[PDB]
Amino acid sequence: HHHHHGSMQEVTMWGDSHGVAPNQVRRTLVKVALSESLPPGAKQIRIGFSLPKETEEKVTALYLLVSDSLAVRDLPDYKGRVSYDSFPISKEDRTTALSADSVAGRRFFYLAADIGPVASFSRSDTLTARVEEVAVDGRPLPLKELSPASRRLYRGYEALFVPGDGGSRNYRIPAILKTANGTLIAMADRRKYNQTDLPEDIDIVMRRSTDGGKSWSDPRIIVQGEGRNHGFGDVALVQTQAGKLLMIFVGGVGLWQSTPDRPQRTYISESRDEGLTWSPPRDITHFIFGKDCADPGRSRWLASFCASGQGLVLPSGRITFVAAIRESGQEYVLNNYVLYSDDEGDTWQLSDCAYRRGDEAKLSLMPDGRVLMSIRNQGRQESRQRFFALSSDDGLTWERAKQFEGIHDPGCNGAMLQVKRNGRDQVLHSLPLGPDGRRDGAVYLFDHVSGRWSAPVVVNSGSSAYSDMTLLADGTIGYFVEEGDEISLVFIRFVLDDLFD
Repeated sequence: HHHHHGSMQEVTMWGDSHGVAPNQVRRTLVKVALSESLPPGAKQIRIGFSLPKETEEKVTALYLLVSDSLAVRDLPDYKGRVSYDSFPISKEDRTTALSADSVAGRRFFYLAADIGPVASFSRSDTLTARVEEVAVDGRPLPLKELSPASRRLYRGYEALFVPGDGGSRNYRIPAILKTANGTLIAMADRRKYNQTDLPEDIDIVMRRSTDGGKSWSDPRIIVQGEGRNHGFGDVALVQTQAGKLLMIFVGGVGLWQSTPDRPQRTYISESRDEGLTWSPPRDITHFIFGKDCADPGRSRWLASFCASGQGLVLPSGRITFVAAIRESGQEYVLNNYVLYSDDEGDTWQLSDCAYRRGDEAKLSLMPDGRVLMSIRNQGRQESRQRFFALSSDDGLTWERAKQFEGIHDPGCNGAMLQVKRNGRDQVLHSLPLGPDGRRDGAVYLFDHVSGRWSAPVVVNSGSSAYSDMTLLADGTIGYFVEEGDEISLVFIRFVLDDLFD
């Protein structure tokens, strides 16, 4: 019901549940939106709030931020693209007021905090606050609460690619690599004009860290899209046994538009200096499929792409990525084959078929030397579970491995890590929890000996999609995930006990 005796200002508020890390500045705890500007006759807005002792103990300062923009992420994540004023509050106070002139017509208010240096990082190590009152010239307004605040502390948490960064509207498709020397390489689709895939015009962008993810270089475009049907994306990364970094990606038309005579092409580029410089992209499509393929039985295949994220370099030195290949123009179906090189990338071959009606697939090395492959469930097949397969000949031949099944896949890319926990060999697997949607990015542990999956632990609640993972030299896990409906690519660091103990 809407009344007809004047204008009705409405107040909406959201508690924040993005992760945080020690020493971060101006982290949003609660956002408040007015439905309209303060009336011209207004003089002051007062905001009262609650903040428990445990959160107060973990912050060094509080602020009221005021912006003309209603932003999804912490305001410094937009690097000045969101303009805001910052009004300090003693961390002991529970109310604050601003003149209407200071507010200057703006509608969006952020209760924010500087995070202190300490944390235990346990599941219970979370920050919260609540806005309790919003009053204009002493008159309280009814508050519409849409979410509670709960920000979990992680050993590291940083949005590496945020919509607008560098002038790119959007970002998707995370890939992370740790080199033998400890360098971290983070790549992404720089989705410059919107969030859609090829044949849209897309670049590949990179950031590097030489201090374990504490700080990151300015983003660099390393492969520039040149127009619709001429973009590049879907990066996967390895480091070869010789030490060179190898990135594989696709470019051109979209997957379902690719044909044998006009393919969406697969390229590789290498770095011999920890990701500083990269070789001009080399087209390797002819090793895989299409009119230039020397295997006549693959010359009529239509499309191929390797799963974004990471490949796998075997102890022998064989370099592997799983391709998802379209063999027929009649159907929207893909089959998986391992794309591999035994000569440091000079030439490439295909395994026997690893999975029928597959999709983006990933490899990891079992403790006994076998290769485990994890296949995305496309089209809600069977019981909507993640699919698995095993190879005992270093990836040449495959058999379905139903014993690894037991986790739901809403239909999304994810990653695995082989880990040892309390003396047991286990596989960590990242996926959205769903169910049946891109929501709540989670990790699970599979115990090799019992054949049982753990309960999931949600790393990032809310909208969540592709994830990649790497082991850092000191045993911490780096988790690189698509957060939000308008995606930011976020790098989170934790140890397993932080999530499962």
